Amino acid sequence: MRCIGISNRDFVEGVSGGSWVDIVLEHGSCVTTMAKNKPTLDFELIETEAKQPATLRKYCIEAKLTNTTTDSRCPTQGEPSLNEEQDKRFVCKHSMVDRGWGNGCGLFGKGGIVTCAMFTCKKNMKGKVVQPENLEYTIVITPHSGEEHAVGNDTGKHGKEIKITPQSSITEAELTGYGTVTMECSPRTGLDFNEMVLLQMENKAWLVHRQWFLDLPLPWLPGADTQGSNWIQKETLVTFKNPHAKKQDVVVLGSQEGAMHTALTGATEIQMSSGNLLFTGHLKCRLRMDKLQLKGMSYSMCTGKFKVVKEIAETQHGTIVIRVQYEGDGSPCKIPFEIMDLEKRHVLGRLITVNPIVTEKDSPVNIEAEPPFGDSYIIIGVEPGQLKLNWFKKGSSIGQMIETTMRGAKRMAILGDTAWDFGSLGGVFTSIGKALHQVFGAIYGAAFSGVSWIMKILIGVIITWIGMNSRSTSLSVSLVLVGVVTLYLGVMVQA
Amino acid sequence: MRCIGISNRDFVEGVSGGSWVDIVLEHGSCVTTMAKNKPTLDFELIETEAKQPATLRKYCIEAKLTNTTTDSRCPTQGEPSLNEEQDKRFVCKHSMVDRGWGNGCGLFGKGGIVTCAMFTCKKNMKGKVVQPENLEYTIVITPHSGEEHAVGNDTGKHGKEIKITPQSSITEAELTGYGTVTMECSPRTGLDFNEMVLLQMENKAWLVHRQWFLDLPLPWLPGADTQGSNWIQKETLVTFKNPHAKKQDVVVLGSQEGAMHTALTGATEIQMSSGNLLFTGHLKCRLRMDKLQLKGMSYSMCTGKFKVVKEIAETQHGTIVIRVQYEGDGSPCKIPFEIMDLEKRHVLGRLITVNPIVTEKDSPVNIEAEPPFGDSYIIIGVEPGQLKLNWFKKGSSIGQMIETTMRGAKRMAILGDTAWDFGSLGGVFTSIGKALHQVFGAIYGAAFSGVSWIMKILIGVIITWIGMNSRSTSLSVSLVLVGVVTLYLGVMVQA
Amino acid sequence: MRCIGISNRDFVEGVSGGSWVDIVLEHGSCVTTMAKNKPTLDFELIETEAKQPATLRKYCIEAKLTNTTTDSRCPTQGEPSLNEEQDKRFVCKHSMVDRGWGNGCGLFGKGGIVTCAMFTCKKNMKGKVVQPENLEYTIVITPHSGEEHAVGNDTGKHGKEIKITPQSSITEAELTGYGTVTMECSPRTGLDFNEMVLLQMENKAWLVHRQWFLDLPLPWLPGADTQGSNWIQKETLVTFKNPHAKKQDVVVLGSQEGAMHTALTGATEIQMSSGNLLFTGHLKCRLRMDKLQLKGMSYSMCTGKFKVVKEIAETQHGTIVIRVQYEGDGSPCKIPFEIMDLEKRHVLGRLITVNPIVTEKDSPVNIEAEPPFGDSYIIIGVEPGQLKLNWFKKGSSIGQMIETTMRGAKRMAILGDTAWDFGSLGGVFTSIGKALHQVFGAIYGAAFSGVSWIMKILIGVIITWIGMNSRSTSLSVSLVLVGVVTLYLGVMVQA
Amino acid sequence: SVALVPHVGMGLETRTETWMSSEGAWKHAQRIETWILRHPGFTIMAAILAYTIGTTHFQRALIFILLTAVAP
Amino acid sequence: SVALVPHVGMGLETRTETWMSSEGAWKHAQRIETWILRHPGFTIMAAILAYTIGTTHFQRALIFILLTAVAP
Amino acid sequence: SVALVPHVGMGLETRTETWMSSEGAWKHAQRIETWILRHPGFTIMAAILAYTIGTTHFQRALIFILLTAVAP
Ligand SMILES: *[C@@H]1O[C@H](CO)[C@@H](O[C@@H]2O[C@H](CO)[C@@H](O)[C@H](O)[C@H]2NC(C)=O)[C@H](O)[C@H]1NC(C)=O
Ligand SMILES: *[C@@H]1O[C@H](CO)[C@@H](O[C@@H]2O[C@H](CO)[C@@H](O)[C@H](O)[C@H]2NC(C)=O)[C@H](O)[C@H]1NC(C)=O
Ligand SMILES: *[C@@H]1O[C@H](CO)[C@@H](O[C@@H]2O[C@H](CO)[C@@H](O)[C@H](O)[C@H]2NC(C)=O)[C@H](O)[C@H]1NC(C)=O
Ligand SMILES: *[C@@H]1O[C@H](CO)[C@@H](O)[C@H](O)[C@H]1NC(C)=O
Ligand SMILES: *[C@@H]1O[C@H](CO)[C@@H](O)[C@H](O)[C@H]1NC(C)=O
Ligand SMILES: *[C@@H]1O[C@H](CO)[C@@H](O)[C@H](O)[C@H]1NC(C)=O
Repeated sequence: MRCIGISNRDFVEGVSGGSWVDIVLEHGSCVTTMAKNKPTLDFELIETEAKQPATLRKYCIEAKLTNTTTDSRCPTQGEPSLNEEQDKRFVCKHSMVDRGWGNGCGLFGKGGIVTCAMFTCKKNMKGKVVQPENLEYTIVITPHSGEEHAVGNDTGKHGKEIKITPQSSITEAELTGYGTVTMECSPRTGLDFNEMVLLQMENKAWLVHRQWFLDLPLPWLPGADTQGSNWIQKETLVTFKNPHAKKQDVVVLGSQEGAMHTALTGATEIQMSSGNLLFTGHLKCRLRMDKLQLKGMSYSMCTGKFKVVKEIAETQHGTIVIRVQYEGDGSPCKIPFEIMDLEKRHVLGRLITVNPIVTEKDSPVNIEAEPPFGDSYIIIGVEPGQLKLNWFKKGSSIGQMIETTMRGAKRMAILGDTAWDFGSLGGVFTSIGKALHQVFGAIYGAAFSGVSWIMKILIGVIITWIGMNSRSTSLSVSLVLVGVVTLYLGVMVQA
Repeated sequence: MRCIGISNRDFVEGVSGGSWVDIVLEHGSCVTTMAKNKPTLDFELIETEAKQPATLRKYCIEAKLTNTTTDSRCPTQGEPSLNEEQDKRFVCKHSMVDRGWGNGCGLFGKGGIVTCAMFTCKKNMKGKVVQPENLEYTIVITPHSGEEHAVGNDTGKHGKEIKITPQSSITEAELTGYGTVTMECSPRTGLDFNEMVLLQMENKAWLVHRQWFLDLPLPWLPGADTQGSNWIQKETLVTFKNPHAKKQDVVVLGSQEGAMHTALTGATEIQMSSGNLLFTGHLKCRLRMDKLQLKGMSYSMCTGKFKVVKEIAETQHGTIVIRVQYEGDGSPCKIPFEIMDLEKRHVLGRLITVNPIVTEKDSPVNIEAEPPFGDSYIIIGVEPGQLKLNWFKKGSSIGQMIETTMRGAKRMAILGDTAWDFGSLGGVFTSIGKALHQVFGAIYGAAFSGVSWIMKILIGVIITWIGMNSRSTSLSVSLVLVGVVTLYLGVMVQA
Repeated sequence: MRCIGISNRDFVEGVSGGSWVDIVLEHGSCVTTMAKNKPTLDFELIETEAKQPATLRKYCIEAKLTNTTTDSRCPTQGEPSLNEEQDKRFVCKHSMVDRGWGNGCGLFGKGGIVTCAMFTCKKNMKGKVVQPENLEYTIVITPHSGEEHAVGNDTGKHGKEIKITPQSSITEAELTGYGTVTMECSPRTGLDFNEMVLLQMENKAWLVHRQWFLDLPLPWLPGADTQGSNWIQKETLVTFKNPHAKKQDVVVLGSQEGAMHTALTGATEIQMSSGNLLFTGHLKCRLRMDKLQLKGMSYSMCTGKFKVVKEIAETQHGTIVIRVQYEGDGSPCKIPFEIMDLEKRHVLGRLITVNPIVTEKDSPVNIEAEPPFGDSYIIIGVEPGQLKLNWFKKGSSIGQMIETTMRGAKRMAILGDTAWDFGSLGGVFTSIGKALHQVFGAIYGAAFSGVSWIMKILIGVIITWIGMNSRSTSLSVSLVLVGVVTLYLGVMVQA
Repeated sequence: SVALVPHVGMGLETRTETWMSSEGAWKHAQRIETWILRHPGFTIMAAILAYTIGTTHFQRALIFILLTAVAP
Repeated sequence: SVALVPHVGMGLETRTETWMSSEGAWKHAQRIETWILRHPGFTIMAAILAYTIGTTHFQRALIFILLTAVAP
Repeated sequence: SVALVPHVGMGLETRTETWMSSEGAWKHAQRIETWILRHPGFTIMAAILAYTIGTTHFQRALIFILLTAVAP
């Protein structure tokens, strides 16, 4: 149901409080929502788009020098002059050559020389900018009770494709047969534009930092600049050959395109072709599950004779997916699915595809559920022909909650304080857990901003060594949040 | 002749060594040369001229802004782009104005703005450098002939005008009746060109130096620049007006014709109207008197009845001059002129018109001589019909060596080490004092440059106060050559 | 509404007993006034006119010299005098030259000389003066009526112009709707004319200190004058040249325009080519708002179905302005505007455009309010189509307190004691603190006068340094009130 | 001349910016360092004289700054 | 050039991978050890200079790592 | 402006009189004296601050003259 097979799956339960729950969803990840009722859903952000951009600054990549001129002058009688120096297409400089009777002036000294060359651009790198409004996110809400061939296909229409703008609202979204799901999303706090530049080279694009983009040594040009002749920082792409104390010359440096692909080691690629399509970043959704029906109530149970047509197929996170086919008489009907033990006295195991249902008898139907660690049996149908299928979920332990702790710690590594928004108004653990994080995130910000993979590990080892050999029990304040956390974040960066 | 009546006339008594003496002559002053034979001559430097100057840097004095265009940019997206920024005739500024909905935007913030106006110069100023070659001094020599109505007149053709160049040589000057003079002159060492610039305003001209003229706050342009539109330092003659946060405007900062006459307080004015006529400075000559006849030697002595036709007038420096007329036969003859004391015992004083002579005629003659500091008879004939003329000279006993001392100190204040060039190669007592005076003038000259009238007096009081309150006999070296000499050079400065 | 996006806004909240609040409005700023149940108003002084000026003193910028006469005498025969020396449009100087027999004089000394030249102005600079009487102020009164084309719109009939003249400074404003408003302005205690001079050059004008104007070294002439024949200090723009103690001469010093533009640094520019329109200075106003109704009370609430026609668009000083359109029934009605949050909804956010009403249904209405410093939700409609919009606001937590402190400290650094007239009758605290600010302003004045950017910082660090070394807890004085205050003011000098 | 006495500390200042501001707000600090960088001998000699007069270091630095500032 | 300022610690980083990670994460270490392999003499000299100053054994290894890594 | 750096100590002086001596040789001290006669508060403050610093009787007067001379 567009959720099985994705490595990042992020089960969230509990629609407590009223009937809302905060979910945060990014592009690589999916989200599966469950409740006591109110059938289980699969949310995936699929697309970000910036509608109309406006260009900020235009850099040049490779250029061309023509009309090379020069003019020299006799010693101590000032600087030379040349009519092309009055124009700003022409890159110029002054230098000192040797002059004497051999050059045809006299006086045997160190003379002045000028050199000019017309700086014509021929490859252009332009970086655009957008405002946080008119920038929409496209999300896919696909429900469970999987029909024919819908387990993880992006192809096909098995859910809605509603869009969220900051012009928008509660964002009603009706599901056919189910109720109506609403999300009050926050597209402004999500990626934090106005420090973003949508950079565009020839056929590629990146999402770069704004002040990184403006501090870039290359000949630039305003975004409002028609007739792109008046390039500004032209001396960063030409260079002047004055080998001996004789005449100087101009040469171009060459294509900085491959030299920019090393500048971008750490920028996320977006695609600026037929639209500004971003496929990075997250979105904080306020999920509301007030009006949701189960689609399968007011039916009868089956009369038996199922037939497993696709096998048991354990998903990672341990959420097995079986596919059975019903043969019988009453075709719209509820599937008798249970997960119990060997001698069937206890029900152990949880059902994720809640209220499974056969519709249109000559079509298989696939069910997802969660076994416990060890032996657990799957009971499909009633007594004349039911299926009692073994499954051994590979024995885990405390290991599942150390994987949950590493997964939530990784979510706090990518998302700073938005990672505290999987809960439902936690108060005395959550509402302060944001706050004490935001104090520590602005201090971890601008103290490790600009350093790399290696330097965070180095400062981590240093600041845990000067705390490990400390006194007055500043060992804790210099290890448990400053040393070990910067080593962990040191080995989780460069995503 | 030509030098009686001009103040600060110098008297140099010497022919020693060969038959040469070193003299240094300025434009304001004059030099009188005497010996035991070798008749007394008068020297006046009347003219320095630079022949072919090469311009160095041109400065805009008064300008005019034309075609003011502005372009504004709505906030958070870029810089403004205006097509006249590409031409360096246009002066440009990026400022930042307030923009909101009320002035045609979509966001409330602080957007960019440019303003541009075409900088047109409309009155100039040009400084021209010359070489130490191709400059020609003009110097007038005139002998004490005692010619009738030749005392102090600049007009009239009484002396030989000779013109010296550094292309020249021994430079013979055959002045009739007396022989020839040769003047080994050093014009390359006199005023130290390749450091000064011949500045030129509208109708005046000064003599300023390079590292004052090059660093001027006016907009300039190179000397080798036809079509003088590309002014370089244009932002120091316009100003930009962004009063609250609304539109900015350009205005010309005004006219610096009378502003730069304040900057020239300390510069000597020259005359660049028809030729580069410098009437300031000095030059060092070596007069060689080895071929000077006396014009009156081998004339028989006179025989009586002279007649005074102009009264004895006392000059400054206490050297009287009388014009007498001769009646009697043997008209080419000498004159029995002698100044004796009362009682007519000793011949006192000294003649400056050495070998007075009645030149062939019944035309008057002029005689200059100095009396001693009391009463004296002046006797202008032989015994039947003499002329006894009483004369009294004021002061002239112990005030003469202090006037000579402080005019020698003023001579060492105006000139540098060159003031050690009135002597005829004293050797171990003159040629070492020039070296000590030029290393002391190099240590003293590296300091105290850029300071004025007041500041040298203040530093003289400070160094004198350190010297009067020191120990280890650094009192003397801290005031007798540094403390008091700085006070004296601070009084005698600003000539 | 006339106020939005100006970056110097100065919100005023509250009113004092009898409904008046005491404000000080300037030319840069525009004050927003908010009361409890009274409409919020927007005020700005836009024009200060000096109605009829009387010229005080005329200086000359450039002049010319004709009719040069020179007269010399003998050395002992006194001192020259010719009848151009008693005529007070000639400029004259006594100098002293060398005389002798070559000058046709006799006696060989230094004789006096005079040089006279006719002074004739050809560029003027008129300093006019006005009295505090007939000094007319113009203030526009623009209410926060949510109305199309109004927010930063400084044209049209969105406000009401009142005119404060010092003989009648009450002039209540009857505006349509909202009642009336009276202003008790005190224009005599403002900028303090009779000590300020409206200076005027050719096409520019400044506003200069009067005692500064009366001691400029430049040839002046009284204001009530017709013929230019009694220029007083003519020697400040001519110079006399006596080189070599030969003849002397006299020349003009040049056009003093740009030098005067360097003198006029720090003076505020006004314009007086047409009118005498000043655009600087403040005006203290007492705002009595008693007969000020709300225009839309006892209207009913809207039924719903709003739509946004222009988006949220946060202003500097942290407020937002939305423009909405209404479709529905019962067109004179109240917008149900609120700034809430998500679930268990609290009211967080103040409304600035108080009581927004719909009039003329097919025309938009732009509402202004302010959120808190995080996530906030704007709610406009009521039961169907409730127009809930997200908005995020950055910073604005403790940095708002330091920005308020820097607005009060800059406002206290520009205005004097008048900065205490920005609040509504504090009673003992505003009066006592203002009186202490008049004592400290009168002792800080008659000190630090004629003292620039740099010298206040130097004189502040050398009083902070001797504050830190002093004892008896004078350290808490010489650092606090005179040490770092003069550093802060010295940074804020040259506004 | 008239280009001196430049109307700085006269009061009369509002938040409207003045005639030649951010052009004359740093011109003394630019001509003083052009003058230092083209007359080093008086700065050295003023450092010796400033080091001689003055017991404490603060008045030595004060006399150095003031002696370097009185000369143009 | 623009081969420097490599956009590393700029924030902005999400769960999806960057432009060239696992192609630019170990290039600095392989570069600064290839430089050691071509230049042993500065490593010996930085061991000696790191050993003279640096009283403790943590200052010695810290100054050695810093002086070794600061020479590209 | 251009009216400063007034070409005062440059060498180059002869016996011939310069451009504006006897009008540019006393106007600096006259400008200072009329400045004191228009602004008498900075003279008292410079006297108190010059008396507080300078623990001899000479550098009190030196700091007083220099502080009086740097303010125009
Ligand atoms: C994802 O859903 C699409 C849409 O149903 C599936 O495409 C169908 O595949 C069956 C397989 O035989 C065809 O009979 C249908 O005609 C297809 N429908 C179309 C093309 O609209 C697709 O197979 C699903 N993905 C997977 C992996 O099963
Ligand atoms: C300077 O010399 C000139 C030239 O000898 C003198 O002019 C002569 O004056 C006499 C008597 O006045 C005339 O008879 C001559 O004809 C003049 N000569 C010329 C060429 O004009 C002049 O008088 C002298 N000036 C003085 C002594 O002051
Ligand atoms: C400022 O307000 C005036 C009127 O109050 C606006 O002028 C009107 O503009 C509309 C166009 O939207 C015209 O249809 C009207 O005829 C105009 N009325 C006039 C000229 O009296 C003006 O557009 C507003 N300006 C801004 C920037 O909002
Ligand atoms: C550059 O040289 C070409 C030579 O073909 C000439 O046609 C062109 O005008 C030149 N460009 C300029 C700007 O002069
Ligand atoms: C300046 O303006 C005039 C007319 O106003 C125009 O003819 C001329 O082309 C302009 N100059 C430039 C360089 O555009
Ligand atoms: C000044 O010279 C002019 C020139 O013709 C003439 O009017 C007269 O000689 C003089 N005028 C005076 C002194 O008023």
